[PDB]
Amino acid sequence: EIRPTIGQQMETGDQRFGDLVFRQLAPNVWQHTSYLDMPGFGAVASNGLIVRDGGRVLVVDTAWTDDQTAQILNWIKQEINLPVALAVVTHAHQDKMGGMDALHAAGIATYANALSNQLAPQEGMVAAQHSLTFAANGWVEPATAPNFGPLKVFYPGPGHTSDNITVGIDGTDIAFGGCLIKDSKAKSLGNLGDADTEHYAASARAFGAAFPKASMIVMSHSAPDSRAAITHTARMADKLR
Ligand SMILES: CC1(C)S[C@H]([C@H](NC(=O)[C@H](N)c2ccccc2)C(=O)O)N[C@H]1C(=O)O
Ligand SMILES: [Zn+2]
Ligand SMILES: [Zn+2]
Repeated sequence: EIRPTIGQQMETGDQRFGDLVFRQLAPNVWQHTSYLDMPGFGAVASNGLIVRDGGRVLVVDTAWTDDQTAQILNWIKQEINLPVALAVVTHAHQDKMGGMDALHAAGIATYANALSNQLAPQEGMVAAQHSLTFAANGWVEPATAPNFGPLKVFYPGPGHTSDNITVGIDGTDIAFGGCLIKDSKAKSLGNLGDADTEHYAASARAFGAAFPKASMIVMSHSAPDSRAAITHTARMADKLR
């Protein structure tokens, strides 16, 4: 059993598949978890989502690596056996975009914030093949997110990074904060090296206001939590100003 140094542990309702862990969150939503083995430190878990939308599947975030991301695709093939229409990746760091080449090799259409695509080559990442753009209030421009089904993409403002985006799952009470949101018991906001410490608090609160009726908040490095993940993250971020 993988026991990560950073990230949630395995509990009841988790399926180990190869090097990854999968957890069903709703009838049509699963969390994927992959692990970066840091020598002398141990495993760092990172989470994304898999959403079934009728006869097709949608993915939020890659795993840390191409091979792990190919394992996500293998899990989808075994457990769902429907084609992946597209993936949305939530900023230009390894935990979220490290596996782009596996998605591209599989022929899956990839989407990211235009700014993530512009930053990708500066972050040792491969850009997504399509760029999302956003309104002044953070909502994605719908012409840039064709046929996204239940994925409702929201740019909350700079926080964990300047490019971080978030995703609500319409038809459910789930919203995904990626690395912007930390859980209600977290002591740290994680890596602030690329963060906007001035705007972080407002960006965390904007995510909450964008999906005001989401009761299950999914994030990169903890198990799904209540809305207290949002409010606690914002309270920690208030201390940065
Ligand atoms: C879990 C992290 C502290 S590391 C991860 C990310 N870092 C990477 O993906 C790096 N490539 C990395 C380098 C060394 C060890 C682990 C990750 C970041 O900088 O936001 N997201 C951070 C976070 O979400 O706070
Ligand atoms: Zn990051
Ligand atoms: Zn992260």
